[PDB]
Amino acid sequence: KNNTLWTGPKPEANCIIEYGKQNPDSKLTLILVKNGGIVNGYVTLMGASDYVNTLFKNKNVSINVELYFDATGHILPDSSSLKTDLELEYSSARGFMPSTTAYPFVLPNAGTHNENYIFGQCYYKASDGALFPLEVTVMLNKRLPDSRTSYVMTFLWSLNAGLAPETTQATLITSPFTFSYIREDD
Amino acid sequence: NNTLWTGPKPEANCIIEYGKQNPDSKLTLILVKNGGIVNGYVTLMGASDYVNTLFKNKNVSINVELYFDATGHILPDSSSLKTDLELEYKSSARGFMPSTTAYPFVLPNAGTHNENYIFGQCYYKASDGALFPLEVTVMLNKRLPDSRTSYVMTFLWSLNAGLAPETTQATLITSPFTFSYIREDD
Amino acid sequence: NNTLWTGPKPEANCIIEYGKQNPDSKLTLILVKNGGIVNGYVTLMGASDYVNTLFKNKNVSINVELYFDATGHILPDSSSLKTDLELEYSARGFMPSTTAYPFVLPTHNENYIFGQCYYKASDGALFPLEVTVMLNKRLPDSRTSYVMTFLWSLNAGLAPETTQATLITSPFTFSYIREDD
Repeated sequence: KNNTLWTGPKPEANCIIEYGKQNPDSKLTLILVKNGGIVNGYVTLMGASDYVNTLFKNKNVSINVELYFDATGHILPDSSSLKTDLELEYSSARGFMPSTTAYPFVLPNAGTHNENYIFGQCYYKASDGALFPLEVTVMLNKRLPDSRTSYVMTFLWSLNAGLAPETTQATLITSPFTFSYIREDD
Repeated sequence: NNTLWTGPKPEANCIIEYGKQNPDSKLTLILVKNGGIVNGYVTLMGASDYVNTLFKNKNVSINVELYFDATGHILPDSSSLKTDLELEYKSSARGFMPSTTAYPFVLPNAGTHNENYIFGQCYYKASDGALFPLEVTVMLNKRLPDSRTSYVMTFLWSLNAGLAPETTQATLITSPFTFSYIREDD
Repeated sequence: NNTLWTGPKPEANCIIEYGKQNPDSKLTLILVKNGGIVNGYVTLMGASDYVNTLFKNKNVSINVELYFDATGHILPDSSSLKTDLELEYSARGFMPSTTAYPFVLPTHNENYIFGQCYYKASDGALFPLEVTVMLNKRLPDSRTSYVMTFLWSLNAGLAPETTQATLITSPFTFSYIREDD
């Protein structure tokens, strides 16, 4: 009913984690479901390169995904980590965007606006079965990368362990992280 | 229509400080009907020097109490929240209330009464950028405060840290907490 | 209609103690169809001395396995839940996607949701319970078309309880990609 905006359930490599790299090195599953005045979100990232799939050979690691949308809620693929636009399940996608009233854009470097953040946790299950917490930070709007952009949504997964989940290459998977935010008018 | 809320960016509407006379904080609360459950979203922002200095202590508790009449309208005299919720689609808000079958009222006896509680976690980001977990307790119904009340929803954010997050005044903001509960019939 | 569930306050309908003949617990499971996903809500309540004494130990693992047929109905012989879910109205559309979460023959960890809920002990102490949800992945038989398993784990320095007390897992919410209607 128009109510789902997503990457599909099992997307091909569509996302770039590694700075400078020219083609997707990861698979971002992102699902945004419109429900009343909020969006319910579901996001998981799967590695698809040796670089991404060896990140957890280190104890401290940060993975950033930046999504920038235009005025009609379509991805700007050049600047975004995600290189393919989201699609509706069943035209404008403005109504899935984060509210600029609840999560306003602010003056670039003036004060602090922690009103624009969602924090949470998901996990990485290592090849030996050990489960490591990943701290999740979602930033909504707040700040523009350029003057072409109308909406912002960034994800940061952060691991800080006494130990490195891995000593070898292993398929990176962030366990599903769910979240909700106040959506813009349709 | 299927959303009952305070709006996305409410003016000070909630009293934290005991004895205080007018709102000292901004409560954002959004309740969305989703089949037989409600999906909830809640965050609290400080709007007074008292609230905005609580995090100078390492152990803090913040209580918000909401009491609703038989048609799911706030009772402002007894509730922490002094302005009623409104529907996005401008009748009864009964269908948004926590089920008295799932979350019963019981005799005022000491006890854990676990069935009436939802536990979870949200966060406070301090001025220095440090992230503090806040333990969240949601109580549904369980204890009637008087003969005027038909539904109860209370929130507690607890901080118990080894170090206080702040040494100075800073805008208190609870990162968004989401939860779901079984709702009453419309 | 858009809700598939046990109901809000079910009678004993679930078996936790392996080999036991009848329900020893009350599983509340609520699955709401929301666009391309299901939003789930699950809590377990003990209803036997065995279940209600588990938390006298520091290490506790509670497992529930749900096996569904092709039209999304519980297989009670093999499932921990002995009564089928009901619509508030085929429930295939409520089932976990075999595209997102495929069955496989034996590393494959995309089939897991991890999280936390809690147990409040009689003395008021709050204990976190580590939650693992597994979707499909392992096919036990030919009668089964979808799998949904829950594991609640406590590993504590100390035991929530010295005596019998009603086991209640605080509500755990989760979301997964659903199969086509």
